[PDB]
Amino acid sequence: DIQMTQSPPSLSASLGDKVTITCQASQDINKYIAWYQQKPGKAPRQLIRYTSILVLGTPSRFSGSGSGRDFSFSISNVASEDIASYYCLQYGNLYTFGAGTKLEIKRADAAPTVSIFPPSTEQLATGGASVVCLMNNFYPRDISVKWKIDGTERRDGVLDSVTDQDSKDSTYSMSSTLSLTKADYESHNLYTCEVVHKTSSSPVVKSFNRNEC
Amino acid sequence: DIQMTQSPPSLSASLGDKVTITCQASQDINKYIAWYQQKPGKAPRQLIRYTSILVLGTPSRFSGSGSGRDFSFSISNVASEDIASYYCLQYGNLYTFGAGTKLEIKRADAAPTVSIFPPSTEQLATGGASVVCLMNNFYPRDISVKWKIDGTERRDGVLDSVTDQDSKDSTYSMSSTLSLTKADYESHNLYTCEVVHKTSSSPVVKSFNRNEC
Amino acid sequence: EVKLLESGPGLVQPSQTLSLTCTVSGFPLTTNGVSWVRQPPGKGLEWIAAISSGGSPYYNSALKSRLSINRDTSKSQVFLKMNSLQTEDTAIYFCTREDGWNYFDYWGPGTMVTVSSAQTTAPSVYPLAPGCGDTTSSTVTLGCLVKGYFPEPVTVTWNSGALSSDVHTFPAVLQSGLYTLTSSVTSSTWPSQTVTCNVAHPASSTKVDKKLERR
Amino acid sequence: EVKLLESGPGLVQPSQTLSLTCTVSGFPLTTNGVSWVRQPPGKGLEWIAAISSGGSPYYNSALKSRLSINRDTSKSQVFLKMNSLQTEDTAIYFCTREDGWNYFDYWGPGTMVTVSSAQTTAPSVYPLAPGCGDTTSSTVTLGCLVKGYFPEPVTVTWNSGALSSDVHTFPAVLQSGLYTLTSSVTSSTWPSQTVTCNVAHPASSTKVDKKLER
Repeated sequence: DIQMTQSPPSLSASLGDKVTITCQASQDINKYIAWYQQKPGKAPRQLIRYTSILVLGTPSRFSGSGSGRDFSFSISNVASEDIASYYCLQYGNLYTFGAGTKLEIKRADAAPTVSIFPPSTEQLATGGASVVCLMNNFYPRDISVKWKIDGTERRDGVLDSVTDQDSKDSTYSMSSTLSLTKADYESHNLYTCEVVHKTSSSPVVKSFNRNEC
Repeated sequence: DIQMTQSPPSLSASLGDKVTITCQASQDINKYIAWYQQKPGKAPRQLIRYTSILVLGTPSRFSGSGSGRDFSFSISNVASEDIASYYCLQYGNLYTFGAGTKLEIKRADAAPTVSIFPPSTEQLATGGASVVCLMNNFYPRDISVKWKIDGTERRDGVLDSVTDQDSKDSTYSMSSTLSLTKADYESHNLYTCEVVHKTSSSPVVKSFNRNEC
Repeated sequence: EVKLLESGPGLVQPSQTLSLTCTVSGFPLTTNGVSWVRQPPGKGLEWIAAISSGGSPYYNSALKSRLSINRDTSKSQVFLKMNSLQTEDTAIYFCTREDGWNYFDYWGPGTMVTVSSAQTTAPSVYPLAPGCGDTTSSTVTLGCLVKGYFPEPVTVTWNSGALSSDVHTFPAVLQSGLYTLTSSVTSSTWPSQTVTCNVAHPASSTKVDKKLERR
Repeated sequence: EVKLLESGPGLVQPSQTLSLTCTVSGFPLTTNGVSWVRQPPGKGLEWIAAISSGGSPYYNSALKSRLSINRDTSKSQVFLKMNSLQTEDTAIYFCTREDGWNYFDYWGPGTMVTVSSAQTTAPSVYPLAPGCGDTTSSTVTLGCLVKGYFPEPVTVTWNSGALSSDVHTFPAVLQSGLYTLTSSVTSSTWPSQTVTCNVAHPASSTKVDKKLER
């Protein structure tokens, strides 16, 4: 049972940089190591086999080196779509995967395009109310919540979700869901989302009526 | 006319190696050298023109280079699909093809799938008999195949034919056909193939009894 | 043309035993070994078991006891059976081929299996279009609230994978006992162009098609 | 749509002259040059003869004496004749174009011309099915034995094309003055679903279909 130890757990770089991850074997696996790239909700994609032979169709920007117990994997001139977790695999004596490495790209700075949604007619029908606020595509990933109904900041009913870094625009999106009683939703009128990025000299408050259809 | 000395005649390189096939003109041809690839039973495919100009279709891992009388073409990561033969062509004055170069790749050992087939009756109805033995998808190329009839090697009537390394899997395949008269055929009982390949230790025997068809 | 497909329950009870099936497609179990590899949610790949092209079973040393791998060479299937199931066991289970030269190149799409004594609850999907008076700004951000479902996972598409736009499908969040997740997309032909999310919940074998109306 | 096709008698008697034709397609011989290239079996390509866009001829110096190339710009074809052939002359003959900028980019399928005295012999396609006891693995190797024909080539397809994967068609070999070739293929749907080979030997107008029974 050979143990693989993958080194940088997280890599943050800039478009065009050359990144390098290494993996160490607890035992001499010779040259039986592979490298995989993995996007979310998808099956691992082998990029390299035998330390350095590139799986056909793999950009030549990717490469590997090593022998015995020491190996490395590099991406010279990283692109936005390389933003994926990566793993090494020894197949010299059975099989063992490294813990992986999440590669994050540092990009320009963008502000969150905040959106607001009042409970759907349909959901109010059955007596439930679910307010959702979406702050899509922004950088960096450090953003704030804050739900204000009629001035009061409610928190006993909110779930926040940050996505993974868009392998397209190197940004981050976030969702906040304020769920409450269709009877609680009616005791109030002012529904204010409002969030504060480090790109706005104040909060980007998005609010909705309550009334309307 | 002008002479094109190609080298090497054959090449057995490991997957992912960088291979270089060379041609030396006997006279200056300027940059008028073109390179071709030929897969079994097909017409020659042009990969590189004007010493280094990649004709569309040739993958980036291919490159042509050279100075006046010394030229060569290189494959940065020999892929299985690159298994084939290659020719340089000087079209500087008239035309000349180099002798060609056979590119075969090294692969992990692969034992053959042996299959034996008794003659058809439509053939026996003819007066003759052909028994076929198949050793498909193996590596290395070296393999011995003999016919044992009722415990006696039959050297006569055997026609062997090995395949050209499949660029699809770096393996070879072989066909053995033992022919005799139906007279001779029906006058015997046990037909054994017997394959000797380094992948066994013990020969691989595949037999059928005529008294059972 | 080679392929692999994993089959099995998205939710099993603790202590019970999990039986999964890897259906091989463009190659023979006779010259191709097959392996099982699991990946907890949000964590990394773990190789759990292997069966050679000769039928020899090999296992991860941390599971070598409650693990069995076998094959049915007449139907191209490899079975994985794991008992003494425990929470930590809930992951996506994948199967790969190994043909002795190529290793772990072809993978199934995998199956999320969840060990819990809970009961599978389908999701409740609600559309996400702007308030009744909030005017559109051309390109409109939309979504669907896929909530109150268990266990994971739940996938969602738009216009039947024909939109793809800026799909910001949001990581799920378990509240009390269920998950709630939101999937967002943008587009400007809507209102005019009908946008509708395609949610699917395997564990419950349910499929919902929520048409984001107008409002 | 740029294409070329070599055509002509594919069997010739030692010391006899061969007559071949190369027909051009999506381009004019009036603005294109055509060359003939031959390749013995197992050996390398050898350029011989060529005609310019002006219709001027050039031959391989070694073979000049026994070569003559010309064309019908009109009919868009290039003809080639070779004097007193000998065994070493058997090979496939390709015709390829020059044009002036891109040289020998487009080639034809090539035509096999065998210099022999043997007579043209249609083949005999026999099935290659397991049996007489034997095992079974749901995935089986099948094939056809195309045997005793002359000369080359013979073309073998399977199910006219249906998922023709795992098809090992072995290079023909001469045994007792005749060619024998074997085509393999693996099934998992046989015998329930049919697998039959489509063997064609032009040199005798043989176009037969042999089902793989059992």
